[PDB]
Amino acid sequence: MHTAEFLETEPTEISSVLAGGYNHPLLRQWQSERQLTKNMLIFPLFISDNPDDFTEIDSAPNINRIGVNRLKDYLKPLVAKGLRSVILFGVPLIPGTKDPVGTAADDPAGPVIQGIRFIREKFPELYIICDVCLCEYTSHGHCGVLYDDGTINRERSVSRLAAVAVNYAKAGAHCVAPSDMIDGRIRDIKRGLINANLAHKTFVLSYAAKFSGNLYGPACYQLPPAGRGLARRALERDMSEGADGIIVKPSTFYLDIVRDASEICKDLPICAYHVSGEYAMLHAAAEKGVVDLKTIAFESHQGFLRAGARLIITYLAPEFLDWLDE
Amino acid sequence: MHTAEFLETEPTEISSVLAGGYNHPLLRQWQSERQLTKNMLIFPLFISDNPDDFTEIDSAPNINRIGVNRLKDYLKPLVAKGLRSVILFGVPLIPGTKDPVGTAADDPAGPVIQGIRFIREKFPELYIICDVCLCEYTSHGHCGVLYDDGTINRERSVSRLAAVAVNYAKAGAHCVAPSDMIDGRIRDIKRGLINANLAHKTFVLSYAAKFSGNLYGPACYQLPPAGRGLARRALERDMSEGADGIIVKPSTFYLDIVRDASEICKDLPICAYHVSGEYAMLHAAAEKGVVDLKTIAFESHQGFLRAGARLIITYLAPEFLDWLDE
Amino acid sequence: YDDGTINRERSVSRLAAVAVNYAKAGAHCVAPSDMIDGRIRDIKRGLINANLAHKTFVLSYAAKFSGNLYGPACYQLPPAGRGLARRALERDMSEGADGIIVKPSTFYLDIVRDASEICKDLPICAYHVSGEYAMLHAAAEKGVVDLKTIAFESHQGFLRAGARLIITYLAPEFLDWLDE
Amino acid sequence: MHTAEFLETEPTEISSVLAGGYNHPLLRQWQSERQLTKNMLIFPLFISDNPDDFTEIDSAPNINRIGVNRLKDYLKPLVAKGLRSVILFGVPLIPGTKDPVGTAADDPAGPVIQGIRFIREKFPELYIICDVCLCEYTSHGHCGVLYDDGTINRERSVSRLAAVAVNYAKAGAHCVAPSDMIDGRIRDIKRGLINANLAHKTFVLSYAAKFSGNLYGPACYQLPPAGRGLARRALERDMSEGADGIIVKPSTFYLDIVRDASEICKDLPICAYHVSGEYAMLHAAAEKGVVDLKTIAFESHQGFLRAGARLIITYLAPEFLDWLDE
Ligand SMILES: [Zn+2]
Ligand SMILES: [Zn+2]
Ligand SMILES: [Zn+2]
Ligand SMILES: [Zn+2]
Ligand SMILES: [Zn+2]
Ligand SMILES: [Zn+2]
Repeated sequence: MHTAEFLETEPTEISSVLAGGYNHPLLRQWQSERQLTKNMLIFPLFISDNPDDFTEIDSAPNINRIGVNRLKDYLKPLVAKGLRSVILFGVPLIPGTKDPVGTAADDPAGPVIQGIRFIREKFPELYIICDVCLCEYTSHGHCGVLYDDGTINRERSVSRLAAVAVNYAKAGAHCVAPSDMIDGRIRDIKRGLINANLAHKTFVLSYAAKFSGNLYGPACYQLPPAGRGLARRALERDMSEGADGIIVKPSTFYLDIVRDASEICKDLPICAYHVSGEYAMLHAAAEKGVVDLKTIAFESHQGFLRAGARLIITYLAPEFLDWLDE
Repeated sequence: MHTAEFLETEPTEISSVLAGGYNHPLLRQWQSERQLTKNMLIFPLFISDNPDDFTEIDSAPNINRIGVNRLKDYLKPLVAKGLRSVILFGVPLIPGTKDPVGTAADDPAGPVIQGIRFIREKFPELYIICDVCLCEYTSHGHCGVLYDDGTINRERSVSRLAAVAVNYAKAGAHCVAPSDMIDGRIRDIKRGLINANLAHKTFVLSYAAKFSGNLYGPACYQLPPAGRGLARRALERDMSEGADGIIVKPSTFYLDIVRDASEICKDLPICAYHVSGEYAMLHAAAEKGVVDLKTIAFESHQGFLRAGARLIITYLAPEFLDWLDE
Repeated sequence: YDDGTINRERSVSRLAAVAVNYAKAGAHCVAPSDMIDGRIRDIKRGLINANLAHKTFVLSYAAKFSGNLYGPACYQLPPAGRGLARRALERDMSEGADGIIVKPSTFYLDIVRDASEICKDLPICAYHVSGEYAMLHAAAEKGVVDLKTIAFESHQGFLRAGARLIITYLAPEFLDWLDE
Repeated sequence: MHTAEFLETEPTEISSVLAGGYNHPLLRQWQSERQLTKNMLIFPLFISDNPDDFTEIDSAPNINRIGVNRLKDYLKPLVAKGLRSVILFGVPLIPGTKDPVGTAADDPAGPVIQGIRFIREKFPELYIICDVCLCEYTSHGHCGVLYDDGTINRERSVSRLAAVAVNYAKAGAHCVAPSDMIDGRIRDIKRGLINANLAHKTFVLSYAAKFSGNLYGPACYQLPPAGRGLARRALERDMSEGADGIIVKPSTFYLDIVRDASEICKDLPICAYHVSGEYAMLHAAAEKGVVDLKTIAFESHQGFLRAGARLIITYLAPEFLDWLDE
């Protein structure tokens, strides 16, 4: 009858023995290239035209569309818990603001520039980052100024984006993150900051590698998912043009790209961006009990760190600010 | 009143212009390091003790636990559609088979060895891969032979695993995939195949980098998620010990690791493993409409390819065998 | 040896035993600091034979230099010995070390940087030596510098140089300061 | 009872044997990438407005603030003992010289330019290096020309620094060492020397990596201690902009940085700068008997050499000029 067979083997080779390196819970921390701190997280903020706003957005999120009047009660618990940075997204709702040139982009009385002025007065501890694009301010909804019924007009889009970027910095934003993906915008935004004498105090956080996908919502310059060479050339371009830091978006599905950015842009801080759709997919899976949210969030976020990122833009900051306390 | 500002800029630099490289749908295929073919997919198969079985497993899957008697109706549509490989997982259910030495592992009349004998007679076109471990055959459920109430006994586990591996090859399995993660098993399995004169015809598909996570089920040698250095040393060990191919599991959350394996193990075929929990998380998200399954499956699977893999073990093969037809 | 040098064979054979005995008594990790050629291999082999290899982290003092940092005033690299330090780092990893130590640290930051590239996949550890610790304290009391200030600078230096672990006599303090 | 245990071991491997390489005192010299010569040391000199000066400064030093009238008796013993280079630091004391534009910086009758004229007449053997900055000549004490109650005005500071640098060279200084840390100063100083036809005879010794710390005194552009990527990009910038040599300051606490500069700037002479605070900390420790000064000075200074430097700016030159004799 069937009996357990045991082949004979040679003595163990030391080169085969890796196990003494990870056997204790502590050795598991010892084994990581970098550990998750609270000053690494960056919380996205969606500021509304309506100063009293605080409207729930939806997918699987727990994120809102707040207004300058509710902004102080929302950032207080966060700041006290250790939050050190936020990235600003303006959401102009008033019936007659959006246009073909994204005019409302640097509107001194828009959500963003008013979000900046409020934060720097009530939370001078917070590092202000601002997303730079025209998608949310143009009537068409594209990332830049279009040509008559066609493609994006590179020259006008960039020239426009440089202005918005310099205006946020002039209003007090410590950092501008351009997310248009339009060729050469980093150079013009950097040159514009230089001419505006704000280059030495505004960190240009480039979304160097922003891919298109089904991670933004079920269903303009944007790398195709298989585009690794373009992503690498875009990383290198953006650093040569002046970027002081780089962003990879999405992150979990593009970990190899963050690893590439970690070698191409070795001397610059890399940032991973946990996209709404990834966040909303972790939440869903969680509720369907396919996985445990806290468990899948630490795994996913340690992945950014392991892949090479030292900064993470995520909608899970509120939570993490809790969990890292533990 | 607020008017759109447009900074003045210098002429465009050619080095900033990448866009001519991705503007047409075709250029998006042109831009990929490698494209998804049907002979790249590997379908996992769970073979039951009960020869008539065909029991639905559950998370979000559409995968079953079939028996030798239903195996022909299940692989027919698949094989005709282009499926070229399968990886065998035996599931011994009979009330008195599991034990401390995983005796039933190479049981000539077990699910696996009978799954091999059936396939090689009804589908001699199919490439047979077999997972090699003792977790599913030991009373304790661990990946190897334990010590009296303690850790895993390296020597006995490996000596046991080498035997199971040589027995599957002797039964006709073209490839053995060891997934124990036990130090030096690749060497003993390779030596054992050599002594059994089966080394020149059995491809050792090593699960070189198998991390522990919440991707196997909501909630033994296994790399910790942040363990990049261990993963790299394990990749290099396994190739020096004889692996002919490598597997990274999970895949989507470990794309940077597949990218590392693509450089450490450059001359060997890399394989990504879309884990049950990732599969079950794509399905969930899909049904909650956070994303479109087909869309999120192509994105995720092209990610393996972009990250460096040329083979993919996924539960989405049935589907892909359809989609690639289109 | 009788009135002479160190007897490699007996020293190593002896050191392997001590190392396996600490592990058998419950020590999670053994750090060999003799600097004697091949001890890592025998200590690793001995742990293997004692079935304790998979649970004992061998933290090798791969690069231990001789200096005036141990006390005012046997295998030990000479301060200018960079090539030996690099070959010793590589030897110790091939022989089984799971982690590496560089001692001293502040005066050997370039060596920790070298270990960070030679031993890239292994945890590097810096060792703030008694004499460095005692020199930071002295300087402090003479007001040449501010202890907390010079301790963060020096210890961030280990981190910047490549270390992810630090053996220091300033832990009590740091356990306070990082709270802040 | 407890008896000495001796495990049995295998024969020694040759790859384990390094000891035959360092067993004799001579082999310890043989083992160094480079040895300390006297023409490697650079002695800092602090020249006072008061021509008869010779005021002891204090920390732990033995360095003074001399004046042109005492300069000949001070450099004589040094020069005869082998000193070949000095770096000039002007110290304007007269009650109404310092201002917002560092006007006195290139004052033809200031300490520096008069220190240059004196040395080139009494010691034409000496290589004259001059520190280039405005900190010691501006009323504010900052490294450059400020903006109205704010940050440093890049454009005016650099434009000013280029002039000072060209004026020292025009007065006879063989080398200018800019220590402001202001972005792009090397390029303007190099361009200015070119336009002044002095580029082919003035060595630009850039303080490429100057970090801020508690090593200058118990307690403007300056890299933060953990800033390795910035230090590396600054090293590369400065060489592309024209630096002929590089300086890393401080040195002992930044040995890894000198090692990085040794690879980034491989074809250029690297220089370590033993800072006042390090010098003053070696002296203190010495007097408290924590260590032996001569012993700790050779160790520390051989460290610069091992780390990659071929030049050392230190306050221990007088001593070394003695010790190397032995
Ligand atoms: Zn946009
Ligand atoms: Zn669009
Ligand atoms: Zn298993
Ligand atoms: Zn287990
Ligand atoms: Zn200065
Ligand atoms: Zn200052």
